[PDB]
Amino acid sequence: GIFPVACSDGYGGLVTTDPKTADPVYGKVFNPPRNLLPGRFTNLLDVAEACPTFLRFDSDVPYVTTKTDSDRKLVQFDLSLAAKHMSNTFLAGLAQYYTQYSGTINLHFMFTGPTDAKARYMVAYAPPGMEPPTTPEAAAHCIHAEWDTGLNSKFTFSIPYLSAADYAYTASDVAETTNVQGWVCLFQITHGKADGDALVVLASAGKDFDLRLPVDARA
Amino acid sequence: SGNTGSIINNYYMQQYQNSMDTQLGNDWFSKLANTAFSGLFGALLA
Amino acid sequence: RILTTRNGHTTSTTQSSVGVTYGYATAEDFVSGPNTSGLETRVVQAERFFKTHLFDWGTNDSFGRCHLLELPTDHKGVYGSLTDSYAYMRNGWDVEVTAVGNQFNGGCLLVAMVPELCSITKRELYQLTLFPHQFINPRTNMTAHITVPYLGVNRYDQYKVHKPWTLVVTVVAPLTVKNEGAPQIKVYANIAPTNVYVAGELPSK
Amino acid sequence: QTVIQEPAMSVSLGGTVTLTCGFISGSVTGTNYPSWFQQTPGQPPRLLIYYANSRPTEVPSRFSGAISGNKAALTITGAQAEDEADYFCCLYKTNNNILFGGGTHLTVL
Amino acid sequence: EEKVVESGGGLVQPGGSLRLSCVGSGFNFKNYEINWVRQAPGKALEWLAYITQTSDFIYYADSVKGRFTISRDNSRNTAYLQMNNLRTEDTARYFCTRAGLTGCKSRHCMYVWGPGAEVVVSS
Amino acid sequence: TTSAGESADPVTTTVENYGGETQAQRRQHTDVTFILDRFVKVKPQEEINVLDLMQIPAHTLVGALLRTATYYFSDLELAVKHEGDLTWVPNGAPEAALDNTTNPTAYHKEPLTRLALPYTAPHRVLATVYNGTLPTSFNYGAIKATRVTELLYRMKRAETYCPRPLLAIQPSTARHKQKIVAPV
Repeated sequence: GIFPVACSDGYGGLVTTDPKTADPVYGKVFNPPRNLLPGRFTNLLDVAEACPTFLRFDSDVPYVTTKTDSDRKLVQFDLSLAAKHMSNTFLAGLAQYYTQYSGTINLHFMFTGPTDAKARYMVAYAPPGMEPPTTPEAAAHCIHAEWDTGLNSKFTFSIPYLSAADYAYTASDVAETTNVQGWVCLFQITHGKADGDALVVLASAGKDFDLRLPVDARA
Repeated sequence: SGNTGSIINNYYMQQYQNSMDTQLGNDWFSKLANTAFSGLFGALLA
Repeated sequence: RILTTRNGHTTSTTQSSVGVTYGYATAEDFVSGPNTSGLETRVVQAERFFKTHLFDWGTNDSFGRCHLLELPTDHKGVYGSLTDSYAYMRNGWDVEVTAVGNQFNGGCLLVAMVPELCSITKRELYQLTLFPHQFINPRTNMTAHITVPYLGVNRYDQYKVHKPWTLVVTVVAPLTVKNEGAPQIKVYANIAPTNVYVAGELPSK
Repeated sequence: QTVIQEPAMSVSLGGTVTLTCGFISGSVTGTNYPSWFQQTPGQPPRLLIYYANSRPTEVPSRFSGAISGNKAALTITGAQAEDEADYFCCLYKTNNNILFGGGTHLTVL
Repeated sequence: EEKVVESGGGLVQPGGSLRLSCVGSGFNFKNYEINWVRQAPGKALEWLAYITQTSDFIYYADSVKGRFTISRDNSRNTAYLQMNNLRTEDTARYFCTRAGLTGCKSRHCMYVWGPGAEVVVSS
Repeated sequence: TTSAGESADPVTTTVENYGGETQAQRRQHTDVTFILDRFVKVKPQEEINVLDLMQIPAHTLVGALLRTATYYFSDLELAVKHEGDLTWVPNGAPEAALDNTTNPTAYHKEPLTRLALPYTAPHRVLATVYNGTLPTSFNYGAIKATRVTELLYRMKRAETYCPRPLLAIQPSTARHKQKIVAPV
């Protein structure tokens, strides 16, 4: 009369990250109300979009400094989320726990010089396949944006997702000497009396930024 | 509800399986992200 | 960009405002919880501005120079009287940090409202923008205005043994004076409690 | 060193005197944050002027600070008998280099 | 009354080490920056060391960089100046100064001064 | 796109600024409830283990992502390897109660013991940081056995508030290099 079952082999072992739920032992517990608590966030990428975070540059500062030299390259950093320049951003903190990403990454440049310190900057994205540009003249052939400093002190540029595959690795491999996602180059086209002024750079996620394949590889 | 992956209703009642939530008397950062300013500010540059 | 704020019978007008940053909420949640048994009362006499001196920003201050202020600080007024005469209290904050220098100065300050903060490292400062914040940039503004609600583990708390909020001012870019800038900028704070509720009146000293 | 002060100055009682503080090569500006201290023998120095023009509440109104002629200046007007002491000049020049003057000995006749 | 007192001085053979202790009373030691200066007998003041509120920024004069070490303990309301490899040039009266005043929240204030501790380095 | 920058108003731009097209987003793997719903190993004490979610090491995925929230709420799940009988006690109860088997006691199963414990704290939410060392009431209770060898936590119905900084490994080189899995 008993309904017969077959205890299959290889099934039923404890797997972490498995969709099943455990059996209760303690019922009829009511929690204190949590209705309309401030600060609720349900998706970490919503926080990544809403809150830009500073990049890191030489000598641990969140800004680049105006250069008067012939070399107008302010900074040149790999597009990887494992880059040293992005190692202090919320976006990299998320990306370290995921295997793959895909989407636009937004950079925000805020000018903090005096009101009489006008400057003109260019930001360019160099895709993989060639040495990164050393001069703004060569970088003018890439996807780039130029901007002045004026009443509006912040300018936002969207680094696009350009890859052969649909998703790109968040972590870099030891054998890959050159970055597989290219480089972001920030130049200074010109400046007025803006010697020693700071351009503060922040990073955030774009509309189509996605992280996938969670992984725990220490931190 | 994450990591559910089951189409069969739970054997135990929700009263025992989970602690019940009480109401009194929302997603803030989704609201921030959705109301973010996009597009150009003034005229067109290039 | 003229903005005038009015708390109680106190007013504060600024002509270089970049708007008000509401943090974590635009309104207040429920104040009549089951933990007070309906004995809470509102004290509108305490919703006033009080002035404190944060620090003095100079060319000496490099990046990472961080100053903290736990908001339920020493208040010589109605608010401090409530703290000393009531067991449980609840309020949000309306903070106006002013760094009045000159439009010929450079650099940048970040003013943030961090819940449950006692100390912060330099690396974490890079993500200080995760909190309700504004930038004070002398080329464009000299006042940061942030409004935050009550926010804690409990609906009411004992402010003698817990400080829910911390006002944080950090130097993002060093101050530059050059020739026509102000030699130093005295950073002050003008803070107003909002929606003050008290419960459990204490005996006299 | 590199900070020049007058080695000694004399002022009549109730008179006006100006102690001066310069660099050997350069101009003293507000970015140097000049400070003026007063010291009597066997006593720690006490602050008279900070930020080159500001004085504490307890310091009398006789002492005034200014930046004139590319040099920091401490003016004592209506000097009393208590103003005879060594006056020192603190100047800021980079984070790890805080300079002090030689010290001017002011005597009241 | 806001005051600071220095202790730990005396006569020490050159090449030795000793630690000055600064104890402050009448104020919240956590909220103020600490300077260590010294004055040679008959000479002018010389600034030696500077430490911030949470010991995050520390600066030394080039003459005593590496030789000296400044630290603080806010729970004990104390500051410490450990001097190593002392030379005969270091014989002076050492002052612990609290940088801070009503309307002066920077390091260029140097308002509160202690009586100073004498250090005599000779052989 | 130019804006004020001083305000915290989000300014997110897209590639259509220079002729591109924004693609679809698939963000189910960064959902708070989904990502925190997985077992994480914690260091077990010999006999008595107070169930505090801060016992999760900060370098693990679950620990780090939990520490990104100032306040959190969740039900708890345990996977425990133990000898003898495992007794669980809600918070606010004396440790002596861990010797009484009328409290929820799991008899030795064979490989492990999986339990679903509710949120028993007297607070509406628990905090990862407290500006009062957290208060002793920030716990899910305690468990006791003859010897606990393996202990795993799993947050259920996790809710998070007030995001906090989340730091990655800071490399000394141009970028952080790792030995990524690849066929040999």
